[PDB]
Amino acid sequence: HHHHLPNITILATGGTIAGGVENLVNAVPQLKDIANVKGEQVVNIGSQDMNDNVWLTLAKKINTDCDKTDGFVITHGTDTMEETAYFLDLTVKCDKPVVMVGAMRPSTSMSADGPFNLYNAVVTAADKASANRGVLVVMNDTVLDGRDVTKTNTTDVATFKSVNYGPLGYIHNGKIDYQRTPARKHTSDTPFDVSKLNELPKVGIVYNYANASDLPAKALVDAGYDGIVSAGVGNGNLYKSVFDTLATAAKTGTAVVRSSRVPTGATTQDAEVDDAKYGFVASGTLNPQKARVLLQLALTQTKDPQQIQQIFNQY
Amino acid sequence: HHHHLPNITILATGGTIAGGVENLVNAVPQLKDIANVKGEQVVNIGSQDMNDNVWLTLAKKINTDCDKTDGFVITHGTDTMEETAYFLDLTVKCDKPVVMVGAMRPSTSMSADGPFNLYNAVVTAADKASANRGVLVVMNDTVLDGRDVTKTNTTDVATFKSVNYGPLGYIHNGKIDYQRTPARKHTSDTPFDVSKLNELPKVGIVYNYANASDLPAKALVDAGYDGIVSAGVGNGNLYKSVFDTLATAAKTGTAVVRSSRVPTGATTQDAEVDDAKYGFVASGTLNPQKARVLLQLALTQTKDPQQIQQIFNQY
Amino acid sequence: HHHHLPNITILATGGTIAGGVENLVNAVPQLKDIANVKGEQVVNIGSQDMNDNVWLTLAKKINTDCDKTDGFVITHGTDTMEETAYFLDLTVKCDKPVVMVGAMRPSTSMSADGPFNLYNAVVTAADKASANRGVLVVMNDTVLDGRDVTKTNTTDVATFKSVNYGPLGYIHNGKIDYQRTPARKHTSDTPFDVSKLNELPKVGIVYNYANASDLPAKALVDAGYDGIVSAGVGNGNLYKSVFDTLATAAKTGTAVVRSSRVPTGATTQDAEVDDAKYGFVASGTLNPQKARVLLQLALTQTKDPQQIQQIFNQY
Amino acid sequence: HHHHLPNITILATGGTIAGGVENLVNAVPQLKDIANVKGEQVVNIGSQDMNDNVWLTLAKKINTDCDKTDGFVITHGTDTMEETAYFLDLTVKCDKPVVMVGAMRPSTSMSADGPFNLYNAVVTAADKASANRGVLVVMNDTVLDGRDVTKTNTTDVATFKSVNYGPLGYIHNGKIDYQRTPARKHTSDTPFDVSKLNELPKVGIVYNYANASDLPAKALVDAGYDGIVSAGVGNGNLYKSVFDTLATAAKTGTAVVRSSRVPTGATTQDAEVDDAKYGFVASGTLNPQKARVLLQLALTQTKDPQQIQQIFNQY
Repeated sequence: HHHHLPNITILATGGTIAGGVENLVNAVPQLKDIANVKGEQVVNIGSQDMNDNVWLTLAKKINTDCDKTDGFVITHGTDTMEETAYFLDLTVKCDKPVVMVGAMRPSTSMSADGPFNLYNAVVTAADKASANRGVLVVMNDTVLDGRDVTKTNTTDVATFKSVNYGPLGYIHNGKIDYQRTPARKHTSDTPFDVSKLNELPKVGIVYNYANASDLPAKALVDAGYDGIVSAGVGNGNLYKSVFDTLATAAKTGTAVVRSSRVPTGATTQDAEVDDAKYGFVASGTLNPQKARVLLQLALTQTKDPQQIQQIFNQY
Repeated sequence: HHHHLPNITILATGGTIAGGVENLVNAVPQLKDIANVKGEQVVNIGSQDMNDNVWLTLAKKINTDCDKTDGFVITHGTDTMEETAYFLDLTVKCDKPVVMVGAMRPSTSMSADGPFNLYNAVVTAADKASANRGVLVVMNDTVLDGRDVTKTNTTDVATFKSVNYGPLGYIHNGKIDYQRTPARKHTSDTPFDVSKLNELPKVGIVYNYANASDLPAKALVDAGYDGIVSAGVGNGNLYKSVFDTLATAAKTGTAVVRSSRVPTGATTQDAEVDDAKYGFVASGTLNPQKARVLLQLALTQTKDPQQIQQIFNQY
Repeated sequence: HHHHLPNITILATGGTIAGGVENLVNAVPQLKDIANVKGEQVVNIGSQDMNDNVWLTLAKKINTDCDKTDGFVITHGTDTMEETAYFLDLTVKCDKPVVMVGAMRPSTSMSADGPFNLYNAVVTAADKASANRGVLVVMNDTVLDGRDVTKTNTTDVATFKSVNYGPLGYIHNGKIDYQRTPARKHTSDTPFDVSKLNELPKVGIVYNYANASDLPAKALVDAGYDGIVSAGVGNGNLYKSVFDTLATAAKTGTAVVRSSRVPTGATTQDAEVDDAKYGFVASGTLNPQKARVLLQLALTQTKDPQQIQQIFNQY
Repeated sequence: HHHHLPNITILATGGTIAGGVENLVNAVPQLKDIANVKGEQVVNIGSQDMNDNVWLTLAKKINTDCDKTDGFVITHGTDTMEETAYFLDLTVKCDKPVVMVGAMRPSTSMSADGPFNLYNAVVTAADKASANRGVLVVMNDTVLDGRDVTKTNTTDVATFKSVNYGPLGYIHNGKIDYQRTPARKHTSDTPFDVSKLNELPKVGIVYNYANASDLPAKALVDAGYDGIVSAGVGNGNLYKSVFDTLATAAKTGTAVVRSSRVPTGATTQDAEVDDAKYGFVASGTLNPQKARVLLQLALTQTKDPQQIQQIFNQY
């Protein structure tokens, strides 16, 4: 028995997080002890410039290249890693671990976090126990589900947290103790199939706050947007002028999801917004940016609010 | 020596939080043991409909009626209580405690939180030790500064937290142990004087996220808005199309503040956005809705970015 | 079809949490809308006086009375609710929901939390979706697993949190959205059978801190204790004098578990304590009081350290 | 004007946190850009072996060497850094910044945190704005007061948090934005003078939990201990057998402080323990290990419970 190591594929979307993509193994020599790593640059953007085209590219590349590898690590900027992770959570049909990883400090800074995050992302992708848990994010010693994971602090290396349901597992000395898995349907259990798409439905986000102008919302309407996500106040409430515009849009063919600017907690049914009455959809624990991801994919399949709510209740 | 009680004024902005405003003392009989309470309905709105006119009304009423009372408790909806609290923090010149209070459960529900929150808000307003600390929010046994306080959860009675610098004090058996006070200048130490205003500068908020449309921003520009606040990704980064529109607006007379959709942590100077170069202002720990409050008031005094940054560094 | 309600049994261990046990339904009339409630006083203690005899009594009563009811709610003091919940998690063989509930404010105080907590505990016990999740604690709108749940604050109504892995579900308008379940084996999947015991193995807890005396530990040894749990510093380290006494006890027939005074995070293997070498057991995420529960039950089955570690790796 | 740098003194208590003490400047070359660093090894222990003698040594060395330097950084193990920081907070009379720093990962590990923590500790010690704030801990980009700071997680680099009152400031690009300072009296404003002591009063900690044995407590009594700190359940309650022993000890010349095993929140007066009646002292937000520090120093000045409570109300 040759003691052989998993084949792990690193897909890079941006700059390096340790220190080019072919060189990652010399940046972090301990990688060669836990996997056989192949690197490919897919794109080279800053994740604040993340977009629908890169999401389609990643989902098709992983889906196409699933047989060629034992698992995937995606290097991504931290700003939108929580959006890409959820998109891939819903669209990846490969049944091998996909793990996203980033760094909150530059690779050339004192105590750069990139290198060890990358080690732990590879450990996670290599661990047969990581399978069947959806698309993961690995940051600061912790394995996080792609649905709940979010950036909680602007600068902290410990910023990534599953703020509503907690992490799946912690990583110590290259081993994971998993104690949870996401109940919401992901990966091969969703009907979201993007293999044949080169665009996604147009979904935009508007913010609520005292004195909020109806103009951003009206611009998305006037633009024909397929859906709008409201970053509501409190339990997904809307400023009277925004509510008026969205209530009109919902009765004239625009899908409307009520989310919350509030960083934890569900936008529920049965609070101060009669959703049945307005044709609205409640986002549950999906924050605006995540709610947008699911609304875009819900729109690839249905324009019916009652069917979108069911999708927001299951994924 | 007649053992006399402080005179406390309750200003109501909405529905009751215990159970009309004249009746609050029968809703919470223990009030009569700690103060002499007078109630006045100032407005009756849901706080998701909160606006510039109500803020002007409250600041002038407190400023005008300062001599008539020992302190103020304002009953307010939870959705925008963190915006009103910061506006009053910057605009109140009365040197007597102003405390804001709300309820996360209806007054008629099981275990309604309104009644005890109201008791604790009155205790806080009555406590000579509460003076000189700015405008406060009292929720869930805790005294919170108006600057840092925010709603962290959609439904939890413990939702209000000073997420960056912590609470000022905790409330047990009608006494407060204060261990902190806000360092940022407030109340009588700000130059913000609204006594003679009946409108505020037009300031709107745009959200960043993958594939973000430039259309909301362009609508605020086309509308002549005095300022725009960016709910950035990560450390106040902007999606390339939003950045393009805001960079143009900043060089053509629109004040632009970079904040973060990220619920804790500063939007700093000296990260990936050269603010000097674009004429932008970094919001620091001010979240978008709070950053809007300070930008509106900064605009009552100056249109100069470098002077707005100094204001964002001091208040 | 008569629309019939579940039969729910309330077992009381102490004073009332709403407002005697037969009267709970008049204290909270909305109960009659979701269940048929029967009350029994099992004991009447304050939970700071909680002990092995009450744990045996509850596990046998639930195990014996499983067929007679659709589920159980146990009213318990908050101080040790996290210990009883874990003991019942490991020892209950009934496959019907057992939910523990308490109150952080007296039933006669303003905004008493007891009543709604009790409503939500009954909702949880009634919900067929609550089955197969182990023994639960329901506090502040949240369903918590008995293993991870702990009291994080001395006075806050939101004190109960699953600080390492998060809650199982949130409770809104009498419905639960479950998104997690505990992976560690519980209830019918443990070998812990207490049906025929009237005592438990003697297990005590010692605290680490600078200058810590070896005398508490030596008193537990001199007393013949079957095991000792160390409330370690950091990653389950011990003060040199405590370590000396425990290292001696471990080689002379005393089971020794290293836990942490640190309120989150695992006491891991492979840090600064060679456990193999000392015959010690690492507690993982079990805090001292929880680690004691599992060590006591591990000792009903085995005295072998290597077998106790396996038990601490599986339950 | 030669642009000169502050003189900063590093006092080491253990192994290196970057990579001997004279070599720290080559381990972290950016130090030479912000200070003139001198290193001295005072002791070389692991902080789980921290003790009264090292505390006396550090307080006298800083007090004696105050004139010789612009500020101090102390390298310390993380396990007991929160105890030493509070002892120095109460005993240091130097009016120059003393900052404590540690590392949660070994200096030779991937992404070792030591180096940047050390940079930030020096920045903090160098910053004239750091003066008059007490003894500080600097970890993970954050400036923390010595009183409230505690280790919240066993392994996380972000473990150090001021869990009750928040941090004093955050550190970005070598600058601090301070927004708070501790209200409790520290450093030169305490009467604790240890200049002439070579021992401290004997103070031990006992843990509460279901079925807790009275034997640890009895061993501390039988040993003549000057005080005992109770790691209570909930709001500093005690298991009936522990309470009996402590109630006896308090009436026979042993100082007894009720703290809480609960990791946040005050052990209050006026809950379920009549402190006046038992001659007990409530620890407030002081956790057991911190409460021990203040009780030991309170005992250098007074044996009177009512005077110890006043000390626990002011420091």
